[PDB]
Amino acid sequence: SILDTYPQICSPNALPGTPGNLTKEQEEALLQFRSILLEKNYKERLDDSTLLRFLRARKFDINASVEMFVETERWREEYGANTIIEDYENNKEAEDKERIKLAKMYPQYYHHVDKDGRPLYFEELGGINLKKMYKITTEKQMLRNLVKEYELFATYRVPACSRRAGYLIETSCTVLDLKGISLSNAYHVLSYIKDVADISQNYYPERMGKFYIIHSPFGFSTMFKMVKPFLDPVTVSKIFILGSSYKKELLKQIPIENLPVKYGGTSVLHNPNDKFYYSDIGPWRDPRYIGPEGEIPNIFGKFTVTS
Repeated sequence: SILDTYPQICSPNALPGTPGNLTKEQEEALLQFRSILLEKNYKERLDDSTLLRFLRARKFDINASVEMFVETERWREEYGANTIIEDYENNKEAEDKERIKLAKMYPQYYHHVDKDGRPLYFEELGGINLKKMYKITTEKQMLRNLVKEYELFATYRVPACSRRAGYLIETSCTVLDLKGISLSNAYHVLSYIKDVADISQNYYPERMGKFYIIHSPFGFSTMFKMVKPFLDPVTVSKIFILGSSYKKELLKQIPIENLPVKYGGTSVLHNPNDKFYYSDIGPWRDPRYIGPEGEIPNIFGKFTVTS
């Protein structure tokens, strides 16, 4: 299997409960957890990385972890997550056309990695015109896009970044740029944010590495109080709302050469005419780190910037 072509143990200096950094009791819980799922006849996604993510999300309470894993398998099957990349590929032409329309208005792109080797993810909400967005896309479509990325993240980005880091990478480093948004719109999209939180927390536990929110307007703390209610304790702890010193905070976690110039870094596209919202640069593009899983599909079609 592909799991054999990249590190399956995290850095020895990663958080507790991660692959290769278990206590005796955690190691035993894992074996018992996998034993129960095997007995229930599950076959897929029973690797240490996956199972430990569920165990951590439930504090190694085995039965509560089994319930969570069982529900996730059902959901993946009913929602179509198990074939989402395949389905996308079978209709690439059309999906890419739709994707390119929203790219400039709602930038979502990966750009290298943080200091621990985690994929560096950026999203800018400032140029979003809700009226125009509802006219060209739907919330369900965007949720689909989210689920597809979780799958792309696991099959392409993780193996590549892990081979480059020399150890298992299970999470990402996300930067949410809120410069230019209206709190008004923020409140208007609460239900969508709630849907994102539910998919993430229920079916993709422990995928959050670092989550920074920069350029948030005054009074964002108020609106965020509306969001915390449906976020789990661990999720909140991974979210950091930065102030005017955000650049110094980002530079502690991200190599300056990987950080875009406008965020305090020195990273520039090889062609200062390409747009960051059409880019997908990272280890998953380096032939030296791409394995039997093959290279990740190009989300922005012919426009996809791979440098």
